[PDB]
Amino acid sequence: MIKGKQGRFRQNLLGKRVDYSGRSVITVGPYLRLHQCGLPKKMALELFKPFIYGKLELRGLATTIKAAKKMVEREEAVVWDILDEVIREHPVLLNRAPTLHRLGIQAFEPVLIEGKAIQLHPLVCAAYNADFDGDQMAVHVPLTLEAQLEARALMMSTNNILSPANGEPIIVPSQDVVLGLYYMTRDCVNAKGEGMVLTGPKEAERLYRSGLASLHARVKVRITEYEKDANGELVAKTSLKDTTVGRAILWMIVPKGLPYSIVNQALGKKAISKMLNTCYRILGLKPTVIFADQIMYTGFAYAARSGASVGIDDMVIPEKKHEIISEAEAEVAEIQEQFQSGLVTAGERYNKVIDIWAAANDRVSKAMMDNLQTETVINRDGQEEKQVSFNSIYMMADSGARGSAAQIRQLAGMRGLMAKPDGSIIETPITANFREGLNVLQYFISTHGARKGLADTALKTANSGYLTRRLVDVAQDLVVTEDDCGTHEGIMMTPVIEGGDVKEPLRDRVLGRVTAEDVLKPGTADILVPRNTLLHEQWCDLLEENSVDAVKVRSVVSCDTDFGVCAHCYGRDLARGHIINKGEAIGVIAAQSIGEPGTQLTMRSSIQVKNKGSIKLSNVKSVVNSSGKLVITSRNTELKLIDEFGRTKESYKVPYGAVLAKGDGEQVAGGETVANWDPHTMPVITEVSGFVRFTDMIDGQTITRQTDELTGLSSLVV
Amino acid sequence: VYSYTEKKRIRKDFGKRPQVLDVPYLLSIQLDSFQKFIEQDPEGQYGLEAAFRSVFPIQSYSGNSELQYVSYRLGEPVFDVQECQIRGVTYSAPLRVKLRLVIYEREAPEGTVKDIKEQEVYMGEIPLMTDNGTFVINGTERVIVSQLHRSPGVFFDSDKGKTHSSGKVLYNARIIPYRGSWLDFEFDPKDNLFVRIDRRRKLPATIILRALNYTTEQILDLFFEKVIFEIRDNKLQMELVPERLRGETASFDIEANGKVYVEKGRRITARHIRQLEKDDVKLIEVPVEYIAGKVVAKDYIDESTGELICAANMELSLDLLAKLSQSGHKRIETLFTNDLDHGPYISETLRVDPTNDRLSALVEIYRMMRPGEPPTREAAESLFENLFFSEDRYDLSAVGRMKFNRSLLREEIEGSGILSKDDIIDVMKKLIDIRNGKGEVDDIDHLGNRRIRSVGEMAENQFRVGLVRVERAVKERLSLGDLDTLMPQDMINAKPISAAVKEFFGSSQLSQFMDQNNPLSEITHKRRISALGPGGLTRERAGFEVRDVHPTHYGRVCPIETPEGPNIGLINSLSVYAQTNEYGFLETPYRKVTDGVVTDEIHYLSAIEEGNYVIAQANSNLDEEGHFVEDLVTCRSKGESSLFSRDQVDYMDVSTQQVVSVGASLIPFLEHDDANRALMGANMQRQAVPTLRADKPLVGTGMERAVAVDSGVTAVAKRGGVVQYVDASRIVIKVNEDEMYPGEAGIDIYNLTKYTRSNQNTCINQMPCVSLGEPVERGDVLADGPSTDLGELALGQNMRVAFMPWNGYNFEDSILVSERVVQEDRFTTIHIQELACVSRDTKLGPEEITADIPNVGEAALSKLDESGIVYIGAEVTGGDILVGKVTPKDSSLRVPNGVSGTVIDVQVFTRDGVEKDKRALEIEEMQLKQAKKDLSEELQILEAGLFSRIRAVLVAGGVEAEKLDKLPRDRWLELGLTDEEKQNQLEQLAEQYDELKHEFEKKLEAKRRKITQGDDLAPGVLKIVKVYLAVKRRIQPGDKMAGRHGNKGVISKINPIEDMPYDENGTPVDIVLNPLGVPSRMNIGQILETHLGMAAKGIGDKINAMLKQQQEVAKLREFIQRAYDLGADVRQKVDLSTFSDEEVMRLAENLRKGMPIATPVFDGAKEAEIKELLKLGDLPTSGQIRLYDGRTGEQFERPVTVGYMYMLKLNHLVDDKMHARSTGSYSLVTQQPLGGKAQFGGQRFGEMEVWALEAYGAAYTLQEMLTVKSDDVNGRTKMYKNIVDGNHQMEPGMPESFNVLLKEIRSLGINIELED
RNA sequence: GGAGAGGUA
Ligand SMILES: [Mg+2]
Ligand SMILES: [Zn+2]
Repeated sequence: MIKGKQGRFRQNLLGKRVDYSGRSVITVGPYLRLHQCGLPKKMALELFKPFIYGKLELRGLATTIKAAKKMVEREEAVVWDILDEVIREHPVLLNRAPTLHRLGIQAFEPVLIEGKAIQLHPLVCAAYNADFDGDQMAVHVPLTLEAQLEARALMMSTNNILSPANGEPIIVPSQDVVLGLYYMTRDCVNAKGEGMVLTGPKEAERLYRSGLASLHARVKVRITEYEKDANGELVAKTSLKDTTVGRAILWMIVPKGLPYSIVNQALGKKAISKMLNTCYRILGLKPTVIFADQIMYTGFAYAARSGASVGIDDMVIPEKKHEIISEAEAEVAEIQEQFQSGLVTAGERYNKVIDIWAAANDRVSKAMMDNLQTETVINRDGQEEKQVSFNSIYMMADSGARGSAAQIRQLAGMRGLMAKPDGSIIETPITANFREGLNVLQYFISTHGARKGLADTALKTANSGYLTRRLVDVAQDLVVTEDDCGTHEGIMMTPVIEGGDVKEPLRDRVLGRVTAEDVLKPGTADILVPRNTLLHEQWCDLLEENSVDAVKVRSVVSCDTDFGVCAHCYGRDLARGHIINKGEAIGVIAAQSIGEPGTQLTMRSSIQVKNKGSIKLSNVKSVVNSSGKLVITSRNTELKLIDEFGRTKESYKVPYGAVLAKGDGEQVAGGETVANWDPHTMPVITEVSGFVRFTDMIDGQTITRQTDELTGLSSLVV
Repeated sequence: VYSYTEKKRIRKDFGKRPQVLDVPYLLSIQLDSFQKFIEQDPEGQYGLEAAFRSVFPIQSYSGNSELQYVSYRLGEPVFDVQECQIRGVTYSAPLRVKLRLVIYEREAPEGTVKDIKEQEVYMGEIPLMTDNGTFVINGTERVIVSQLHRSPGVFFDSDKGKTHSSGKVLYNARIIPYRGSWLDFEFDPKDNLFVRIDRRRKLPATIILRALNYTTEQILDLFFEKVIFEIRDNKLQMELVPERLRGETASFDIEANGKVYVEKGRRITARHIRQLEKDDVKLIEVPVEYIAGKVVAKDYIDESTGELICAANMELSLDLLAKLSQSGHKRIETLFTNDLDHGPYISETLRVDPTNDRLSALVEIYRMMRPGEPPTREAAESLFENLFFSEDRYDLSAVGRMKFNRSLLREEIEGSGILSKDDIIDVMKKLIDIRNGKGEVDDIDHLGNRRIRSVGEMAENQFRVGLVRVERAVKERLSLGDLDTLMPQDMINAKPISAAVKEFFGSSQLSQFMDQNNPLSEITHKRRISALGPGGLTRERAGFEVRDVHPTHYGRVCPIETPEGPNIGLINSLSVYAQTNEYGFLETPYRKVTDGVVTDEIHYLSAIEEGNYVIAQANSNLDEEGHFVEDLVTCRSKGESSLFSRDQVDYMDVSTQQVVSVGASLIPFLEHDDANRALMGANMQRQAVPTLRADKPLVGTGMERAVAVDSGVTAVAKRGGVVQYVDASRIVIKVNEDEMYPGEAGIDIYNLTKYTRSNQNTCINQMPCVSLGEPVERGDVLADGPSTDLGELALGQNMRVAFMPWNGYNFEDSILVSERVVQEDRFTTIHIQELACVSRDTKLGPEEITADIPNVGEAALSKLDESGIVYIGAEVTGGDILVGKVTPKDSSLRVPNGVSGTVIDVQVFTRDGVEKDKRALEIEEMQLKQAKKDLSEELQILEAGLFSRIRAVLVAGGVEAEKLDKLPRDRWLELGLTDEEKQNQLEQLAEQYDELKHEFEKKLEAKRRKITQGDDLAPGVLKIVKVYLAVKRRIQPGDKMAGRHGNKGVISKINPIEDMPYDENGTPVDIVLNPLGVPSRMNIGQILETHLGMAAKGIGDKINAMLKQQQEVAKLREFIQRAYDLGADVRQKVDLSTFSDEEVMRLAENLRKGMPIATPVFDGAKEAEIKELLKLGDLPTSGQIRLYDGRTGEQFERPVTVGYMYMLKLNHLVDDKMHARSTGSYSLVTQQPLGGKAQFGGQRFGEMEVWALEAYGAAYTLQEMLTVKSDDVNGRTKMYKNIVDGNHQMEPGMPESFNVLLKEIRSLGINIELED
C-alpha cells in the first residue's frame, strides 16, 4: 500500500483529485481575443456556485443558504445576470491530459457561451499540441485572492509567448492563417489592374474590395515607414515602393516601428515567425500580442476568400515517369542476366539493383517537382512567360502549411523502396503513387511499414514518460537562490564543427549567458566587452562583426553557491527578456524542457578541403618524407582551415602517419585534396634514414620465415 | 436473371474481374464450433462425448467396483431467449447423463458381476448459443472471441546471440504438450546439454537418458560412429572409413598399398579421397600418436582378474595401450570426433553427469521436482512414470502428434498421445544435428505454428477440468468400503462442474460484453482473433516481433484492421474468405491452375503448404480461356514476390478482396489511401450510431448486402411466397406451392422486435420493407433492422460537402455544418436508458414505494399515480421523480440531471411471500390480456391458412365452388372425395388442424404459468422497479462525426442556411471540411469518393427532373440503360429490355435520389470512367465548380471542389462528456473527492500538473489546490464559510492523506513522527 | 473499495 503507482505516495499524496473542476470537449471559435476562452453556461453555473450564493445573500434576494440553493437549482432568470457579474475578472485554468512542458496548463478569462463545449483560441493549440479531433480539456478555478493574482500575473496567456526551451516564439500562426497570408502576398505576372499607382495602403484596400484590381498585381504605392533608430524616437519617412496590392493591404495591420521590407517577400511560415520575433524584440510585448491577433484575423479572412480547394486534377503525374521506370527496369534486367551467368556475385547484384532503383526514384521525384512548381506559363501582355505555379498542392506545401516535399513525392511520383520487417530493403520498389492505385502486394508491404511505425510510437512514448519522470526527480531541489556567487571559472563556448560545415554558429550558443573573463577583440589588448555583462543581441552583433572565435562564459556547473545557483551564473530567463529573478525553480523547467521532445525521436579516405583559406595544425610532431610532403608522427594532430579574417571555419582529424601535401600556414585552393593516408593497415614508420637491423629476430622459435610466394622478395613475420 | 425483389434498386457496378467464389457465411467459425461442442458424435472425437469417454470409466483402488458412463442428453431450456433477457437469468439447458455403477464380487476372480445399478444423475448447466452466435448469461448477451495460441508439438528455437556476450548462438529445443508438463533441452556456452522441466533448475540430459534405463555404452552406441583399432604385430593397422578424411588434414603420412597417399601437414583434398577409393583402401597403418586424444567407446575388462581395465567413456594413454596389448584386446572401439561434423556434445555431458545408475537418476529427478521430502525407492519411479508417460496426466492431442511427426520427417500422422524413448532420443538427435549445421531453426510467428481455438474447444476443456474434480472425489469415495447401498447421486456433485463452466462463461478474459451499436460491430466482433487470455501472451510485456505482420498473413488475417493503442497486433481480425482447417490452422482458398488453364476448381491451402508452391496473385489479366495474356506474371513463391513464366505457376488467388477483413472491405477506393489512415477509418466505421431513418450509401463496395443479411438484424425470409398481410409489427407469408411440405401446410409468420435497448443504449427496431401482394423468394430480405435500407448496410448519411477554408471555423480538423442538416432532422439518434430502483430489507424494518414522501410539493408528485410509479408516457425532464421511495425512520429515484425524454415501459418484480400492490396487478393483467389476444390472432391465421389449403385440394377432382361457400368452413373437412392419395391428404390436414388446436390450448396455459408466477431475486431485496426512458439526442457543437477514410472531426458551428456557400444554381452546401488535411495525411480516397458521389447525384438529379414533368417510359428506359452502360468492359451487363415496363417506373422512383455505385476494393473505378460518368450528366468534368459566398455575395476565385460524401455520427456525444463539480461527496479512507462521472466526482490534478505549476513561480495556487480544495477537512469547511461570506482566504492546516500515510507506515515496526 | 474487459486523446 506504499510502493508502486497504487501506493499512497504516487496516488493520493503527490497528486490528488480536486474539487471545483470540470471537463469537456473543445472547439475552435476563432472570434476570441488571445486572452480569453469560451465556457458553457452549465459548467459556469456549476463551478462558481459558492460565489453565486455569496452575491445572492449580499443582495438580499435569499435570506439563508437553503433558499439561495433553491433559486440556483431552478435558476430563476435573475441568477444569470449575477453569474455574469461574478465572472467579470475571474481567471480559470485550462489543462490538457498529457501535460509535458510548462506551457501545458494556462490561465484564461472566461466568456459565457450558449453551448456545451469549451471554446479555445486557435493560436494556443500549438502550445497545447491540441488537435480538435475530440481532445478533452479540464477546467479549474482558483479560489483565494493570491491565487487569482498569481494566475493573472504569471499564467495569463498573454505572458507566455516565448518557450522556456528556447527563445523561439510559441504562438506562431500555425497552419491556415499561414496559407492565407502566403496566398495574399504573391504576384501573377499579368493580373487585373497592373501598373497603376496608389496613394497608400487603404486606397489599395478600397480598390480591391470594389473589385477593380485582383488581390495580387504589381503596383507602385507610396508608404510611410517609421524608424526609431534614434533614442526611442519614432521618425516617419515616406517613399514610393513597388509592391503588390496584397502586400499593401497587409501593411495596414503592422504596428509603427517595423521596416517595410518585412512584409515584402512571399511570407511563408518561417517569415511570419521571424516577423513576430522581430516585432517582439523591437516593441516590447503588448504591440506584439495585439499584432498577432490581427494577423490571425486577416489571415483567416483572406484564406476564406481564396477558396483554396484541393482536387484530383491538382496532382500532376510527370509525363516521363513511365519511360524512366521502363529504362530502370531494363537496367535491372541486364544485371539479373549478368548474375544468371555467374559473372557477378549475389551481393553485388543486390547492391547494384538497389542503387539503380534509388537513382530512378530520384529522377522521377525531380521531374515531378520541376513539372509541378513552374507549370504556369502565362503571357505577360506580350507573348509568353513563366512564374511560380498556383497548383493548390504546391501552394500548400511550399508555404509550409502542411506536408513537406516527401508527401508530395508519395502522392505524385513513385513512393520509394519499402523495407521488410527485419531491416532488409526489398529489391523491388513500389512503382505506383496514390493518384494511381496500389495493387495488392504493394499495399501489403506499405501496411507492414505503417504498423511498424504505429507500434514504435506507442512504445517510444511509453518510455519517454519514464525518462522525464526520472529527470525531474534529480533536479527538483535546485532553485536559483543568490544574486552573484563571485567567481571567475567558466567554459570556452565555440562554434561546433563536425568535420564539415558549422552545425551551430557562436551567436546562438552564447546568446544570453553572462561572460566570465572580458573578451579582447582581435586588436589584442582592446577590451571589447566587460567581464560580467549579459550577452544580449547588441553585444552578439558586436561579437559577430569583430569575428570573435571563442568566449569564456560562466556556466551553472561551477557556481559556488551552496544549495542553489547564483543569478548571474545561470544567465537569461529565456522565457522573458531579462536576467533570471532571484528565487526561481529552474531544475524543474530544465527537466521538462529536455523531456518534452522525447517523443519526436527515433527508437532504433582523403581530406578534401572545400574552402579557400589558411591551414593551421595543432599538436604537430612531423618530419619531411622522401617526396617533400609532411609525414606526421603524433596522434592528436588536428587541422583547422581558417578564412582570411582569422576566424576558424573548418576542422578535420588527421590520423597518425598521414602524409600532407602542405606544411603549416599555407593557402589551400577550394576542392584541393590536402592529405592522404592508409586507414586499412598500420605501418612501423621510422624517423630518420639509415640501415635497419633485425635485432632479436630469429626464425624457428621467435618468428616465421613466411617468405612472399607470389613475388619472392624477403618476408619474415614476427 | 434478376430477382423481382432485387429490381427495386440495381446498384450500378464497376469492376472487371469475374467473381468465382461468392463470400461464405460470415459467422461459420462460431455456429460451427459450438455446433460440434454439443452433439451426439458416436465416433467419440468431438465435443462432450470425447470428454466423458476420456475421464470415465473410473476404477476403484481395490478395485471391487467401478463407475462407467453410458450416454448423455440435454433437456429443454427452462426459459426462451426473450424471457431470459427480461429477467436476467442464463439461457441455459440442464444436462442429464446416464452413469452406471457396477459392483463386482470380491471372492470371485477379477471380472464378475454381483449386481449393477444405474440412474440418470443431474449435473451442470451448459449455456446455449442463440441463433446469431451470442450467449446470454445474465440478460447481458456476451460473445466469446477465438484465441490464437501456439500449437502443441516441438520447436527448435534459438537465441540470436543475446547471451554470454561472445557472439555464440545457443540452440534450444522445446516439447510443448497439449496438457501436462513441458520439456526443454538447451546448450550451455560450454557445449553441454541441459534438460529443464517446467522451468525448474537445470540438469545434465544424460540423467534423463538414464531414467529410461540406458547404460553408458548404450548411449554412446546410440549417438556416435565407432572407429576400430586392431592391436596387431605392427602398431595399430586401423580400419578407415573414407568419409572421415573429408574436411580434415593429415597429421601423419597416410601411405598404404605401397603408395604414399599423402604426407603430414597437408589438408586432405577431395582428390585424395577419390584416389583412396579408387585404390579401395580399407585399412591404413596409423602412428600410435593419433590415439593420444581419443576416448574409448565401451568398457574393456581384463579376462583373468575380471577387473575393469578401462571403463567406457574415458581418454586413452600409452600405458593404457600397453595394458590393452598385455590383455590381448584385439578390437578397440573409440569415438568418431570432429569440430564441425560430429562434435562430442554427449560425452561432455556424460562427464558432467554425477550419476551412473537408474536409481540415482530417478532420485535426482525426484529431489529436483520436490525440494526436501526425502525420496524412497518407489516415490521417484512413480513420479517419473505418472509425470511423462501416463495418459491421465500428459497428453499430446492428435494435432500434437501430427505436428510432431511432421517435424521429424516421419510417415504416420497418427500415433499415441504420450511420449516414448524413441521420441526423446530423436529430439536430441535433431537438436544435435541442428548444432552441426543440417536443419534450420524455426520462427514463431509463422501461421503454420499458431492455432485458432474457437469457443467450442475452450468450453469443452473447462468442462473436462471440472470433471476431473468429481472423478477424484468419486475415486476416493469408492476406495472406501460399504458400497452395498451407494447410488450415483450422492457421490456426484453438481456444484463443481457448474462452477467450473459458469465462471468461464460469465467472467473470463475471452467472454466479453458484445458492443451492439451496429450490424457491422456485431459481425466484426464475433470474428475477432485474440492472442491474449489463459495460455497466451500478456498485453503489456509483449515484445515487438509479435506485433508485426508476418508474410504468412496474406489471405488469412487482415493486416490493416487492428485496435490501435496499448495493444496493436494482438487483436487482429480474420480475413474474409479464411476458413479453419480440420485441426485448427487457418486456411485460404485458391484456384487450381492446370498445365496452362486457370480452371474454376478451388483448393483450400494451409499456411505450410503455401510455402512450397508458386501462386500468381489475383489481378493477372486472362482472356476467356485461362491463358495469361502477359508472359511474366507476378507471383508470391515462398515468403517473397517475383515474376515467373506463364507455365511455372500452380495457383491463382480467388478475388482481389481476400486480403482485407470484412470491416475494411466497405471502404470505397481503399487502394488509394495510406495504411494507418485506412486503419483509423475502419476502427471508426465500427462505432457509427444508427440514425433516425437510414439512407443508402451512394458509393459502396458491393459488400453491403452480405453483411446486412448475414448478421441477425434483418428478418430474412425462409421460404419464398406471397405477402398476405403486412403490419408495423408482424408479417405473414403464404408459402409457394412447391416449397410446402405435404402435411402441416400452414403459412410462415414473422414477429418483429420493436424498440428495445441494445447494449450501448441505442434503440433497435425493425420496419417492414414490403407491401401487400409482393412476391418474395428464399433468402430475401423483409424487415430492415437498425441502420439498414432494403437489406443493405447503411450506417450514416450522405451529405453535400465542399472543400474550402471558411473563416477559420474549421481550423485544425473541425467541421462547419449547415443548418439544414439539423432542420431536416437527419442525424438525430434515439437512445434508451434503463433506470432501476430496489426496495432493500434493512434495519428499522423494510421500506416501500408508497406514493407519499415527506416535504415535497404536489407539483413534483403530479406525475406519480396513486401507487407511486410514473404513468407510461409521461414526459419527465431533468430532476424529477420516477418512483417514490421512503427512508425508513427519502430515497426516491430521480432522473439524472440533464437528460430529457419519455417513459416508454415499466416493469416490477416481487419476491414470493409479498403481496402485490395495485400497479403490479394492473401490469400483470395487461400482460395476460396481451398474450391471450396474440395467441388467438396467430391461431386463426394458421387456421385460415389450413382451410385455404383444404379448399385448394378439394377443387382438384370434384370442385363445386358454390358448395364450398354454402356450408361454412367449420364443416368442410369431411366432404366426400374419390378414393386416392387425395383422401390421405385430407385426413392428414384434418389431423394437423386438431393437433394445432391442442397445441394452442396448452401453450396459452404455459404462458399464463410463466406470467403469473413469482420472481426469483437476490437475498435482501423485496421488489425491483425498472423504468425505460427514451431520449432524442439531436446534435450540438461538440459531437464527433467522421467519414469513412479516417478524417474524423469535431463539429464546430451550426450556421444559418443563408450564410453557407451556394453555387450558381442556388443550392447551398451542407458541410465545409478543411482542405489542409489531405496532403499531410495521405488519403486521396476521400477526394475521389467526393467526385464519384457528385457524378452519381448528378445522374439522380437528371432522372428526378425527367420524372417531375411527366415523361413516358420511352425516355426513362433509354436513359437508364445508357447510364448502366459506359464501363470499361464491366461485368454488370444489366438489360432493361426485359423489365415489365412497370418495374422500370419503380426503379426510376427509387433512383431519383441518386444512382448507387459499387467499387470493389482493389479493382475499383479508375479516373477515366469517373470522367465519362460525370460528362454523362451535364456537370463540369474537372470536378470543381464555382461557388459564391453567403455574406458578401461575391464570388470565390479558385474554383473549389464540391460533391457528395458519406458521413457517420460516432458514439462520442458531447452531453456524455461535459461535466462539473463544486462540492460533492468524499471518499472514505482518505478524504478526497470521488472520481468519475457516475458519482459526482472531481477531476485529478495529476503529478505532471504539479510539476507544471512548480515550473512557474506559482506557489500559492498549488498549495491551496492540494491542501484546502481536496484534503484538509477543516480547511475546506472554513473556506466554504469564507467564500459564502464574501471574504476570500484560507486556513491551510495539514492534509489528511499524509496522516493516513503516517499511521500506515507506523503500523510496521517503524516509529516515525514530527519533531519540534 | 478491489479486480477483469473494451474504448477515446
Ligand atoms: Mg487529438
Ligand atoms: Zn554563480
